[PDB]
Amino acid sequence: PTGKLWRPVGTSVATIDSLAIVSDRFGQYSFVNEGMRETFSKALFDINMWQPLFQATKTGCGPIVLSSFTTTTSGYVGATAGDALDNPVTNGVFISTVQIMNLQRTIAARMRDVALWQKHLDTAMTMLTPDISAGSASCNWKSLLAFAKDILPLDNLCLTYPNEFYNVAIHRYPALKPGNPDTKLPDAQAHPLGEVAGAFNAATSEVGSLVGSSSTLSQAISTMAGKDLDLIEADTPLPVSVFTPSLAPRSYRPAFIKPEDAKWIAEFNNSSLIRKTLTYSGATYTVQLGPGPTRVIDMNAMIDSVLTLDVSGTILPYDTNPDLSTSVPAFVLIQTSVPIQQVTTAANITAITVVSAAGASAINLAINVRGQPRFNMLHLQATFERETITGIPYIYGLGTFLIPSPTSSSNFSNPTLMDGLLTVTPVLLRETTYKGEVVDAIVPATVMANQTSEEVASALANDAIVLVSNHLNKLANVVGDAIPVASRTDDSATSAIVSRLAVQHKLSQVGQASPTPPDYPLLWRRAKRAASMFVSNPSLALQVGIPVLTQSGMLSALTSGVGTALRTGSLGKGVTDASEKLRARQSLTVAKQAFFDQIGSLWP
Amino acid sequence: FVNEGMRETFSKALFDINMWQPLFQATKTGCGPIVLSSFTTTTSGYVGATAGDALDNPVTNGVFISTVQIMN
Amino acid sequence: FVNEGMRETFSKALFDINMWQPLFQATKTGCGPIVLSSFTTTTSGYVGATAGDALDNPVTNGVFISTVQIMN
Amino acid sequence: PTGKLWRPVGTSVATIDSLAIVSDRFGQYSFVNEGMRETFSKALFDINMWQPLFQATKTGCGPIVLSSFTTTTSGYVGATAGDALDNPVTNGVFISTVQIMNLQRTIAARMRDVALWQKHLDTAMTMLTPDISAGSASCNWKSLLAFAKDILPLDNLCLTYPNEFYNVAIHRYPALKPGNPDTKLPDAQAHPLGEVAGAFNAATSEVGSLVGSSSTLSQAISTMAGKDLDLIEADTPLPVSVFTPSLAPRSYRPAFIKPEDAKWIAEFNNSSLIRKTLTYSGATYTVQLGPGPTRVIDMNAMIDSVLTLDVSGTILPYDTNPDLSTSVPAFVLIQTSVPIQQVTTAANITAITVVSAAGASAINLAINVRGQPRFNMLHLQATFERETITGIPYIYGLGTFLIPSPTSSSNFSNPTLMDGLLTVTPVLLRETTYKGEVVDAIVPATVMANQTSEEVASALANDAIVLVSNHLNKLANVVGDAIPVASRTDDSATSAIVSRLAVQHKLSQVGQASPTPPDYPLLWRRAKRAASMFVSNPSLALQVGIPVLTQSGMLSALTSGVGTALRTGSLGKGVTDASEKLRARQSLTVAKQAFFDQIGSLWP
Amino acid sequence: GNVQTSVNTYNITGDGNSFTPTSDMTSTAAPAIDLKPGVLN
Amino acid sequence: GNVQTSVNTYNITGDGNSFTPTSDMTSTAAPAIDLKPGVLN
Ligand SMILES: *C(=O)CCCCCCCCCCCCC
Ligand SMILES: *C(=O)CCCCCCCCCCCCC
Repeated sequence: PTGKLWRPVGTSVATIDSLAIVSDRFGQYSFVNEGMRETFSKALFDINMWQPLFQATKTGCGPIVLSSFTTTTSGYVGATAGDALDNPVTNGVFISTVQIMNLQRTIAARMRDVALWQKHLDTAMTMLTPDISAGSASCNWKSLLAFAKDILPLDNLCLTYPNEFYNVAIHRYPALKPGNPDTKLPDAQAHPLGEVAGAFNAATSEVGSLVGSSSTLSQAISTMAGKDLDLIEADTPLPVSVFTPSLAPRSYRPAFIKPEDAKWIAEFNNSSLIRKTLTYSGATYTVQLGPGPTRVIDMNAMIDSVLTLDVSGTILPYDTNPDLSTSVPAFVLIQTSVPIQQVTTAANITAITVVSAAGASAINLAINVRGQPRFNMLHLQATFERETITGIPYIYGLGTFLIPSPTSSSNFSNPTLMDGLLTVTPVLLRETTYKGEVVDAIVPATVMANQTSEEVASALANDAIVLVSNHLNKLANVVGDAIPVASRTDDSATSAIVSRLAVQHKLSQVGQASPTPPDYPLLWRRAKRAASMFVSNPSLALQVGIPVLTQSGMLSALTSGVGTALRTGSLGKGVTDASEKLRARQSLTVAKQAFFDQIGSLWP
Repeated sequence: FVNEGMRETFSKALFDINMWQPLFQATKTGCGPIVLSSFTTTTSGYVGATAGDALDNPVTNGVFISTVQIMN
Repeated sequence: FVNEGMRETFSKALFDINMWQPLFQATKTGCGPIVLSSFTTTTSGYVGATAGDALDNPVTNGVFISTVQIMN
Repeated sequence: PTGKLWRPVGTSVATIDSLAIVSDRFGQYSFVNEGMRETFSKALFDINMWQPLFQATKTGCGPIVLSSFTTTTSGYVGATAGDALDNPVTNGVFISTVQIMNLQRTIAARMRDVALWQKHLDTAMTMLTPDISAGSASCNWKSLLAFAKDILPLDNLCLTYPNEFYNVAIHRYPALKPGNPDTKLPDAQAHPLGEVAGAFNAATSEVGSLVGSSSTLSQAISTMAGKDLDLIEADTPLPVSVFTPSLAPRSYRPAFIKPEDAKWIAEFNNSSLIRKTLTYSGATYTVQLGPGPTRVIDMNAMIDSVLTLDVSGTILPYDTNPDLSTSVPAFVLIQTSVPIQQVTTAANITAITVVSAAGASAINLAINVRGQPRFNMLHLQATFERETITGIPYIYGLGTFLIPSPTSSSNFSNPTLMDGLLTVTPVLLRETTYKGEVVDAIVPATVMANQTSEEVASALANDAIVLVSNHLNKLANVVGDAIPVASRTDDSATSAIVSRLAVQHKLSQVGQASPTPPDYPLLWRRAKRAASMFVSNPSLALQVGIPVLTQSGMLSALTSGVGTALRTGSLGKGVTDASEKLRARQSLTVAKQAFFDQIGSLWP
Repeated sequence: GNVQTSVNTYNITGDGNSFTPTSDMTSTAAPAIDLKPGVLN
Repeated sequence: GNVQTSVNTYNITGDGNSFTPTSDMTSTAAPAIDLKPGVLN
């Protein structure tokens, strides 16, 4: 049973309506199921432990028995009259609301009390590493004590109550074994209150540490089910939400990104220059679109973000072409009639809006750093919005210069300030971008081995690629973490892949002389580096031309392997290299024993 | 076998559903409160992981849930 | 009052739903087969449209469906 | 109960599983509920009637009692073990499958038998209108008979069995009253087997006809709930499906439709001519875009349809400008760089595809019809598809001419064949079009009083307007039909509106001298023509500038009135003008009595 | 088509099933149930 | 907020209700139910 206890308000006959939460002057009795007593007992148990320090310091008020907050009522206990009717409990143990209040504020008040002392006991305990993980190692007690008698700073609490803290301590450190009163010798065994827990944390030499290897697994299992690593290369529309894209604002360096390497950025590849004009704040400036191609951020295929083009440390040659100086650098949109990459001359450019200029010309924004005047780090920045560009077939964001007077000097300059580190930040997660279009769902499998070397590094913050990369990256840490894809152990991961290579290379051999019986020693090893190359750089699985990894099978395969692989690790997964791991722990205890030996001499 | 703690879960899961009782009736979905005592039974025998070790767990009228039930 | 023919409809309607019994269990929705005899009653009195004419229809243990039921 | 009968297969105790459809050597007994016996009895009853003709002609096989196909089993009868458990029926009457087969093929075999005779009886019966609808009117039997003894063609069956058909007849026509054997006189009352039914169909002088007025109502009620007339001016997105658009291919006459009168059709309003070229089937032709504006079907905002531009009977002046002749007329798409209505000269037109040319020049397609050579009716025709125009910001469908050699003669011609009757047929109902955009849902209330006089007649086949017109049109026939919106009876329809005008004109009077107390005699009459103008031309309610009808209240109001109005008509709704209607029926019976009077003399 | 077993009295992939239309029994559930005001009561 | 009456023991617009957070009882149902392999069994 569970929930609050109910009782037949109509008396005797208890039906699915003659019940009612048995409330009263104390609040409502909620049932205390077996396991929920484990907690409140485990919590109180950790407080009772500090008994010797509560009396010493006259705080506290006696040991806290959980049997002081409960009661022994009886009735039907459920979550609702209907279902509570199927849990007739007699003399169960319930805790009334007003009690659920004290057991709370008591464990809270006492928790402070101890939390404090417990902190002093520690700066003194750990102040001599009472924990080794291979074999033993003593340190003659006299010295030890006479030593901490020093180190411990005058405001601890282990100097005001030595054997009032010691008695608390003995129950937390199975290192300190108190000398028995009637034989005046230790005990071999150490009996700290955490008897079992402390036994099951020792780094057992057979397998690393059960508490470790156990969690590193349940931890990975969490992720595997959580983010949705499963279904990682699913071939079908998936809401961007399914990718929980967060804290995702990637930055670049356009005016370098080739147009074909990333759809969201077209260029004005035209013969001559395209000097246009525009009255901005009265003054008339001339946008240039200089000698080179001047790659500009396209506006369509640009998920309403927060574009913030930073222009700093980048050269600013106002020294040579004086034409450049005087011009306030500024991010400006450019609506063109004919599609760009077909826009020849000025009459082609519909209009030009200065979405964000920089007050003060190019001769105050400068700063000489050895001849080559740089740009005082400043951030121009628009706030592009999907629909502010409705209808408008062609429009481009360009972080240019806005020259107040074009001249012969700036005839080979080309004032694109795009060489600066632009940082787009998708401000509306629901919508992603792929191959130049804005969508609401991705098709994972499509984005695999479909980008090129740099059609990946040039991805646009929160676009399929960047999403089908953030995803693999989780799955990449589950294998990297739990599975042993980094040793000659032909693990579950590199194993799922090997079975694909076989089934694959086996049918490609079917029909024709079949002169080559499948290899296997070579297949195991080829798939080992395939699974390994993945854990290594999760990204690669997106680039066209990557051995194994990019065939449709793998990944879809890998994950579902790694999947079941985590759901069976056992507990002693740590047996892997638990030999050198062990031998390394003995190595430490031998060096730490060496320490105790000095504590033992210096302070005799 | 449905050991003590494993009933805590299925009860804690069903408990969180029963809570929504007033909305199940309102919208004619659901089908009454889900008691975990509708999926189990009261068989008795030896319960272990293998004949060898199951021999040391004679349980009488324990509460087990059959496979087809562990399905519902 | 639920005259003979008006039971034909509500039965014909429920009949077309009971049919889907195997799919209701499979998918844990539904809540058992819907018998029309769960919404009615067996009252008895005079049943008409107005005191005057209801006086000429003494029905004993007829099958009537109460408003709140005609709702479910 | 209903369904097949089940019985406890496990015996005695019948639980929700110890049941099983009681099948066997005869099939499965399905229960025959009270009403379902009414049908099979009503069907057999109509066959037994023809008893005298079955014996006469040695066919048949005795009267068909429905009690010959059933049985008296007993068990639980439901649709499934679970629910059949709540219908314990004892000695119910079930019909086994193999029986449900005969009662079927018997009623079918016999039905043919009678269907035939029953047809002969008729050509003779109705061959003297035995049905009047006001007062009576006889026709001395001798004459009548001695008359039909003539007319009836030699292959009837009423001449081979006179009083073998007569006996069947007497039961279908309460007009023929047989003379009683032991008083040798009629009976006043006529006792045809359809005693009641025939009584309740007579046009009762108090109210037209119960059978009529009753149905004309249930009929309207069907529609009202069906199509979804309710919710007719709902203000919120509605799937086009909710409008069941079918059999919907509207035709026009572009090159006339103003661009602003219908978004799906832009025009090349440019100064000079825009002669372009294109190699079509080797030969090089020149698309013209002549002197005038040349309105062309825009491609975007064009729901992938089946455009079929017919060019017939329309002038073809190859007589004057010889330039026109020789050019094969053809529907051609035109992708322009700069948006049309901004496309000045040839270099602007990206490309031109001849989506469908007409084989043979303009001098074989002609046909002289009094000087002015016309176009031999022929249909050019593309099959535009939403996505075949993906990306392509500007593209237009144009049914032009394709001149093989532009000349001075065709300098004021302008070869747009759009003056022809184009017929677009939406080939993909799911997607509609509104104000130039393609959507999947309409917002009804939005399309009311939002189109102009012709922003309606220029609507594009299966576009919101055409959908929010097909809808009102149903609701327009429900009122036109059921409700009396065509008499001074201030009906439920014109009444729902009057209450809106009041509540409306009443608050517009609130605040300020309120010198005008609402009228009402003038409001009733104004709303009467408002509801009337609607029934009249349902469309109007879309045009901006229509009195009353176009205020947001009405319609949303009207329908919900007309709604409840139909759900209460009573049965005697026909009482409306049931006076002149009656007086007109007596008028007919007086003229029909006049007929019987001649049948009575000529053939004595 | 994976075997079920009891949920429903028939397996789909069950032994000797048989798709076979007969002009005689035109398959039909219950769509035209009458509910209009006068007719439902 | 239209009156209901019995469906549920409390009316929303009912007499003397009271929204009033208390730092003391942080509202919470049951989200973290443990089901992982080792822990569920
Ligand atoms: C297992 O599910 C394999 C697929 C066989 C049946 C799937 C559905 C197609 C056949 C329908 C049978 C029920 C009525 C169509
Ligand atoms: C009637 O429904 C009027 C609206 C008042 C309550 C509607 C929902 C908003 C308040 C929620 C109460 C339940 C938990 C939020």
